[PDB]
Amino acid sequence: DAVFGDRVRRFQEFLDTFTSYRDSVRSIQVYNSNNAANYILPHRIIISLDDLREFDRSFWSGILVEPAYFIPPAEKALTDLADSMDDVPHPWKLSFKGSFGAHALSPRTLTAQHLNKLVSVEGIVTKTSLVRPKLIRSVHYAAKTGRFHYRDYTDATTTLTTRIPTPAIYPTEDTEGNKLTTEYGYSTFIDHQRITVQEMPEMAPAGQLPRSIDVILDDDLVDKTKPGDRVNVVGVFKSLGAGGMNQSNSNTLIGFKTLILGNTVYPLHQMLTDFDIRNINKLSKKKDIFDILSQSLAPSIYGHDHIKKAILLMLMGGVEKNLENGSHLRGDINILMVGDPSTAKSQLLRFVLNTASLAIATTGRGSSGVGLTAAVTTGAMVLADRGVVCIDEFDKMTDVDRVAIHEVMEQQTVTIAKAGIHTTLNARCSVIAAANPVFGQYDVNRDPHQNIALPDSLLSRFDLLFVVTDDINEIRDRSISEHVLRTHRVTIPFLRKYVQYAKERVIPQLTQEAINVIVKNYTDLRNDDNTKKSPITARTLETLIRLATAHAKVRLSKTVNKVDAKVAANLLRFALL
Amino acid sequence: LQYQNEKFLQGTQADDLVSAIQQNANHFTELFCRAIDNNMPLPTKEIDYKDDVLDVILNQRRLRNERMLSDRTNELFPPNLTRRYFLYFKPLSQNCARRYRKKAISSKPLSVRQIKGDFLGQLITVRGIITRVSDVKPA
Repeated sequence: DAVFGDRVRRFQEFLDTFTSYRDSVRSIQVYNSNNAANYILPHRIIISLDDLREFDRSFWSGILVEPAYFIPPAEKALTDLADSMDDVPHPWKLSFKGSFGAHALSPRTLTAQHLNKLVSVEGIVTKTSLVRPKLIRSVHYAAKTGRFHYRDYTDATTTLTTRIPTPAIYPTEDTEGNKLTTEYGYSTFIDHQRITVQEMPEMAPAGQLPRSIDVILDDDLVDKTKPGDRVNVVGVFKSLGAGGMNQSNSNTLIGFKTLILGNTVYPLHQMLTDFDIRNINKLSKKKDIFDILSQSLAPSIYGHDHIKKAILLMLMGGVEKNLENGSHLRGDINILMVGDPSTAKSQLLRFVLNTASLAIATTGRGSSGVGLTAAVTTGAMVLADRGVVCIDEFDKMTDVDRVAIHEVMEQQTVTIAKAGIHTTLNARCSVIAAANPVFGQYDVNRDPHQNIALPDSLLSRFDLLFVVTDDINEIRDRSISEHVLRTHRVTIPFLRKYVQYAKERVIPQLTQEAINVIVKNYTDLRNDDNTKKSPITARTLETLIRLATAHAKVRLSKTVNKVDAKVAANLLRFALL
Repeated sequence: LQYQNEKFLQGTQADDLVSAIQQNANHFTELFCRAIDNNMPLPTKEIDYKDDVLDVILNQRRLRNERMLSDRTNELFPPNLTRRYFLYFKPLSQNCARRYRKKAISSKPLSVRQIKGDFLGQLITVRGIITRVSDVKPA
């Protein structure tokens, strides 16, 4: 098979001239040794198909037309180059970016002209078969004759090419009659999984049923995708199994089930580099930025500057403080929105969701267990930890759940005694909720209480209760009209990048500039508002501090300030008045 | 871990176990534990026979075997049958793991998700809630 050698010597040349990949292999060889010096990376080198055409078209057309004869000599060549690297103290994997395609196909259009040829499928992935080990290298120890003894197991998906099947069990006294004990943990196991892929629901032609084909995901690729995710798989299209023709009478016509091996799995729908962080740093000094930011949330939504301000102040959230040998005070801020429909309350929340960096959305009922583990024989709020939970139609939700939400929100933990596993597990999530007024449109005129409909402590738990009115005016109307019109005919993405660095860097602590302000304010609130309106408690005070610290994060300031205190004052005022 | 320090620096230098154990960790149960047979105190004290149930069985086995063999001459019961004890390794978390051997620790209280096919045949700590807890039966 000197031609397989030719493929290797040919793919050799491609690397190191040009050398643009070799630096990445070196990077892989170095990073792991750096982990060796410490006190994880899959070994595979993504090959852009882009570059392959510049050198040889003959070898380019081959990878697409007949990948079985080509990918493995190229692979053996990649290992061969990884061993000439540095130094001592594995098969790897190819990837194939592309430069698609031909071979571009959705799963609906495929079979057989596209079989035994590289393929990039795309569609929804369900139901994602459960992750499981797969044996490859057999390793044994002989005694007292010693040495070291190994067998090599060839499965159906071994390499690419078909080979005389090795399986199964263990060699167990290979000649001469010496005993062989299985050596576990020297022997190699590559993980293995399969996931079926349905064509995109929106490009479905008719009431004709969906056609899905299965993709086996080797090695690292495993557990890279939850089911229901947009996926563009790549891989060689393989037909495995006899069609029944192997066994002699299997009489049925049905046969040759097909699947795709490998390979990449690019998902479809943070890194701050050098320049971005500089942009932030420059932008932090400007005094008015908060208002611009607060406007950046709402391309499609009028006014509500105060509410947008709020959502930012939730995205940041008052650090977290865990006292020595004592309970921790709640860091994050929770928000509610109440008003007549068309208030965008349900529209706002999706935009909360997108840029939120997590978390799970929940709408009314909803449930079961909401955040709970349910103690499965034989949830959200937990899985949403360090994130933004959305709740829609927050009123509709059964009181049974609310009882638990009390425990989630302030206390900050979830407790499960159910049968069972008995544990206190932590859900520290931030929370938004939008909830319709009691009955009809009556919210606006109706009393400060009896309007909310969901007493009582809940009303308190939420740091901010914002009320919005749909009441109509002609002027405001016109001003609605134009923007609505233009809509149908500084960057927003920069907003989350702006946010993460702000979140882990750096926590502003607290300063004696401010305290007297929030104390004055607080005492004012209790004393005067308890005549004006309700509810007010120490909780409000806590919230004051969280808001202060959050606006400090917006300012990037290593310290809390008086101005910030005044801001918190302002928004909590518009909350109240 | 403590022993290697005395056997290294502080020589004379020797091959490592703590990495080599958890690297395999099955093989040592049949190897590290059989050594106990060679150094164990023979009498040891006041052992008798019965006393214990089923020890008398094997005692009479080796008595009749010794007698009948010593009569015949006028290849032995396996070392795993005679034990009556179990060898259990424990993880090094550890307060003294800070020696430091660094990467030596698993003993990494890992996620069930973190579990890989590359951890087979290597001691691993895991954590989670007990499920279904099947009732004991003799092996």
